[PDB]
Amino acid sequence: TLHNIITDTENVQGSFSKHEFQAETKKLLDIVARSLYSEKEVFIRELISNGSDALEKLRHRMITAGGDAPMEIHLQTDSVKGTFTIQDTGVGMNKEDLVSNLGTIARSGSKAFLDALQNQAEASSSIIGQFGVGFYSAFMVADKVEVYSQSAEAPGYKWSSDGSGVFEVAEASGVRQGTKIVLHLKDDCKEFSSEDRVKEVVTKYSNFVSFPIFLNGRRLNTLQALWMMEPKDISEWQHEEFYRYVAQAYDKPRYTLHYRADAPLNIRSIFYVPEMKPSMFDSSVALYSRKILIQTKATDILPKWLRFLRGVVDSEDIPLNLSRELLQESALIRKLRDVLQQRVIRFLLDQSKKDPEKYARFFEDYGLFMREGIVTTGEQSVKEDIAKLLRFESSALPAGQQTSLMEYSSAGTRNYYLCAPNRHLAEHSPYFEALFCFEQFDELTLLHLREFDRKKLISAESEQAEDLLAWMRNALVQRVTNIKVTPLDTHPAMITVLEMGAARHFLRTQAQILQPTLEINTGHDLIKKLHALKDSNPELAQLLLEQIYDNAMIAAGLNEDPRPMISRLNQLLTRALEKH
Amino acid sequence: TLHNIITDTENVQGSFSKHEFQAETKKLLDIVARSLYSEKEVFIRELISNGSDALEKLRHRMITTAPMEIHLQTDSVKGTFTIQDTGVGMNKEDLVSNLGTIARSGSKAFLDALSSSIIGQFGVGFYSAFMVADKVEVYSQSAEADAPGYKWSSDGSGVFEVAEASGVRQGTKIVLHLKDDCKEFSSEDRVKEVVTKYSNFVSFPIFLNGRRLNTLQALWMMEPKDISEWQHEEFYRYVAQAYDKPRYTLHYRADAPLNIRSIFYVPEMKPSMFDVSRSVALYSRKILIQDILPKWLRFLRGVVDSEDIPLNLSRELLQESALIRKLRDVLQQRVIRFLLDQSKKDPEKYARFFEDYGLFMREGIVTTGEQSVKEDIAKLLRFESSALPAGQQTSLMEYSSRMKAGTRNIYYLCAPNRHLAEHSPYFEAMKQKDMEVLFCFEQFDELTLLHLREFDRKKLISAETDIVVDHYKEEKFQDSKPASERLSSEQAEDLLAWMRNALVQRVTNIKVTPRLDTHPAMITVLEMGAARHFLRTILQPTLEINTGHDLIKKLHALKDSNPELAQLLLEQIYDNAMIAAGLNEDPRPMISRLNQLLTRALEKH
Ligand SMILES: Nc1ncnc2c1ncn2[C@@H]1O[C@H](COP(=O)(O)OP(=O)(O)NP(=O)(O)O)[C@@H](O)[C@H]1O
Ligand SMILES: Nc1ncnc2c1ncn2[C@@H]1O[C@H](COP(=O)(O)OP(=O)(O)NP(=O)(O)O)[C@@H](O)[C@H]1O
Ligand SMILES: [Ca+2]
Ligand SMILES: [Ca+2]
Repeated sequence: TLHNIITDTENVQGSFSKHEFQAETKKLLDIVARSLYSEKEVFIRELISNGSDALEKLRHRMITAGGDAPMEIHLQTDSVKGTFTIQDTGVGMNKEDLVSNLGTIARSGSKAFLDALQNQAEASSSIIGQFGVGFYSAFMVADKVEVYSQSAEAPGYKWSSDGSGVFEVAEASGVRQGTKIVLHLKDDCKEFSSEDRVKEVVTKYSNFVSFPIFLNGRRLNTLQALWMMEPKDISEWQHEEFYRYVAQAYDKPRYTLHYRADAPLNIRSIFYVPEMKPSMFDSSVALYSRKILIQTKATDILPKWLRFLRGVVDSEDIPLNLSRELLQESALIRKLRDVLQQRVIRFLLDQSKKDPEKYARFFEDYGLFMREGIVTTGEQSVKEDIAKLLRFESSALPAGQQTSLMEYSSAGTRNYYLCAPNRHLAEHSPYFEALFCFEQFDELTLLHLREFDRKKLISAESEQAEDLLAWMRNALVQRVTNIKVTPLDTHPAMITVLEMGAARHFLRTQAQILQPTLEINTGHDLIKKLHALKDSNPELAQLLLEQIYDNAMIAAGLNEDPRPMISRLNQLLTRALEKH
Repeated sequence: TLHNIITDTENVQGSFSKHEFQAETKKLLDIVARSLYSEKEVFIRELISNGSDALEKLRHRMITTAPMEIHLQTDSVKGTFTIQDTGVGMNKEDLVSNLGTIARSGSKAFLDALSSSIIGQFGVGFYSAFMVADKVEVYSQSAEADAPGYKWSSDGSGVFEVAEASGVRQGTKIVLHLKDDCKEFSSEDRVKEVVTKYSNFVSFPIFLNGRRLNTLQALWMMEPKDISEWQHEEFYRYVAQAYDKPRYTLHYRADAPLNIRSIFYVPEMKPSMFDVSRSVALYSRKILIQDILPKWLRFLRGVVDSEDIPLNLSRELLQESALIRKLRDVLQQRVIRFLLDQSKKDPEKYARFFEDYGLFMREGIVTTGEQSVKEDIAKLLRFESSALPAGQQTSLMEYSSRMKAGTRNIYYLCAPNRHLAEHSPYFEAMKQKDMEVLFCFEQFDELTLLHLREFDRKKLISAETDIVVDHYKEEKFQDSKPASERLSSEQAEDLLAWMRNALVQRVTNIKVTPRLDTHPAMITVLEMGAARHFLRTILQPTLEINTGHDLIKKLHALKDSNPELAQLLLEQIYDNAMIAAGLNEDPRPMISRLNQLLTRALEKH
């Protein structure tokens, strides 16, 4: 059935013809100035980053060949003339620099600058540009672009282009040291002559730019990149502020993890666990690089189960996509994710020690995420790492108290859980008579776990009544699957269930078959009464039977909402109080 | 107050010079190889699209015959990936011009207007081969003139050599000498994965290593009336990656505000409760792109194509998020209409759908800002009614249209089931009015109606709420029982006084109500729904008693004859009333109090 036409049949005949690749410049502009980014607004991000680079370069040159203005990014909107303007007080550009850097696509003076630095210099980690195309994103939104630039040298210039394959350059007077870029906005892009709009964009992408940013004379970016500062020299109130900002929330972080590492990768990061539990009516961690936003929802840096974390991750040597809203597929990113997952797990274990009470609450609220982690990830090594966070009750421990899976195993022991709705049902299991996982998805969780600690874990799964016994089976027909006697004290009866699967598959139903078994205490003065009132008062006996049964179901946690019984109970009480 | 440096002070001195834009060619090639596509694998998509273009160009010119296929071959030994197409090929000046020049697209200049089949556009996809390859060889036969075959060759150095060659078949063959880095693309299973993912709907047949791949019809682009039930079942299973079938299918086409070609399926399966806690493919020109639906419509599976969405150069991003919000709103409106239509066509089937997917409506209502969208979604909700018989579902619309002209509100009552609603103490009270009352039985119905607030400018008010408001109006309500069967005002006063002492710190108020019949008492709270919700993490509760009720009269009698029993009874009545109110905490602690009440009451029996 095979059909392949591919065959080694070709032979070159003759020689020569060496050619150089070329570039259709006019179309390449158009690509850059249109087809690169998801949203037009990104041109602000690009021009501010460029201005930041011009300031960073000035700062760096003055370390050594020191000189004397303030280092600032200024924005101005003109809604009437329909312009947007940005000015920096940076190194500026001479004529040669404008023709070269602005007039050549893919040429990056800032990349050249970066390559020539001592790799330890502070400018090494803060210069943003590398691709040599960002500036052309202005033509995304503008028919005319004007650049006024004064070098920090021994003549000011104006660079001008409509974005159609040509530009002009003339000498300019009255040009302040640095660079002024004026965009004559297109009709459909006039929203960028709106102050509120430009403000939105600056704070979205450029809020943590090193240098101060002014819009129409007013400072904006008062927030500092906490993730780049020394952990122990940050306050509790600053995290509170920063968390809220980056999480877009209004509560506190209940956990803060400030993780810096130069080690497997450059990592400057902060992670928060919200104080508030998430629920039925609901951002993630954001990815930055050199203080500039890449993704508000970082996709490939953390596992999926860790998405309950808010915060920030910034690497400076992470390979960026040309759009600067994506990462390139890389072994570094698959490692960073492995590193962050292990670091966050170690952090949460440390918290289960520092404050086991507090961790308990955190596992109530977010423990569903670990459970998901175990069921999803393929790596068996990792499944047992996440399983270190799980908490349950034990057969041997008391109620309301939990333990980790790593609580030893006590001699030969080489494998012991019963997933049940609640305590009372578990302690009365047939298969318990040989761990207590009361939470939902606990079964499915350990069923995917399969092993922990190389160890194992498998689903541990007088005669005066008789008439009464036989009578109740005639009243509660197809409600229970059996009725028996029991030696119970304060309770007239109790409800026990055999298969724990049958109890789950029943609470999800909002008769229902689960083969429930009702055990009766013939030492109770209610059962004693029931026996008598059987023949003495059949209609009162019926009411009292259904109550005792209902009561036992409630006490077993198999009747959470007793609304159905209230009318009938009221009737039993009046009948029962007829006497008094 | 202000600090602004920008001033209109720059003036041009003297003449200027004109310049042309230039390009750093080697660095642009670097960018395409290393920084343009976020995933290496899409070099396969780009080469296949390029080959598909060469075939459409041949077909077009073949309206002046030959076979028209795409061949992939993977040499694991030699570390080689090959693609051959039988299309229009290219001559020497075509090789030199189109392959040698970045951002040059033959498949663009070609567009003599009439097709919508051509994919090429940007002029860079071919160079995506250098993501994964040290060396690329191209063999191309122009198939036009007395034109020779040619071999184009490049190591990715910014240089390429061209010689004329023999035994070059009609079309183009591209050989990638893969990098040790990416030898996965000489794996047949791996290369198949990539074709299935991006190029599964390509027009022409694609063979991998001699086996024809199971490419599909792009169903969403076709005439809705020509697609059989069974064709939808198959496509559903493909796009959802499912093993069941659709219960609803919406094939939606529009040119109107936006170009839309889409298919939406609602699975026959109930959504997994685990998957809800933890959806639709987006295409252009038969090639896959990667929210578009509102989050509450994430239960839909299916596909969306729109020619108005512009692609980015990487072909993985969309380019006007105002366009997407517009598209999202249009689809949401259409899906709502569609489901309303299905409610009318088959109400029985829609009950099943509502029962299995209702939670998504409720979510969408609770999480929307815009009231109009809340009310749009709320059209999908179904309830029972005090007007209609048991079992019969209704909507807010049918409630609205039943409303007498003067009536200003929509009354509801939330209970577990019909029987409890019908015999609810809160409904007994509403029955004294002649207003219709909606009956809502799902867990989060009340929460949904609190967030909904109003519908068609009519306020949503619970029975329980409206019962409290009627206190601060004229009672006006007369007891169901005559004065003969009730406690005298003097015995009632005495009983309240005693009850106030026995429940001191548990109730704000105790008072009699004439608005009950069957029940001894009830708990009222103005904001009952809100209270009920908050309890799903004391109050200011009011207990209202029925002095015609036998249990209450007996309570009044017991407080003097058997005070301990009287207090025990009162505790259970208040407990009972809190349960009926849906305000009870753990009911288990009471079971002990109840058993010791029951024994002591049944003690003279
Ligand atoms: N405001 C400015 N002041 C001084 N020089 C500038 C300014 N803006 C741009 N330049 C120079 O022009 C070059 C080209 O900028 P651009 O074309 O945006 O590429 P890039 O910003 O360097 N890299 P990217 O932003 O990643 O595309 C920069 O590298 C600078 O050397
Ligand atoms: N297999 C082929 N057969 C014939 N012509 C081809 C083939 N592959 C490429 N070409 C020609 O070379 C041109 C350049 O291709 P390429 O550089 O990939 O740009 P593109 O395919 O037009 N657009 P995109 O894929 O969106 O970058 C195409 O537009 C065709 O004219
Ligand atoms: Ca440039
Ligand atoms: Ca090209």
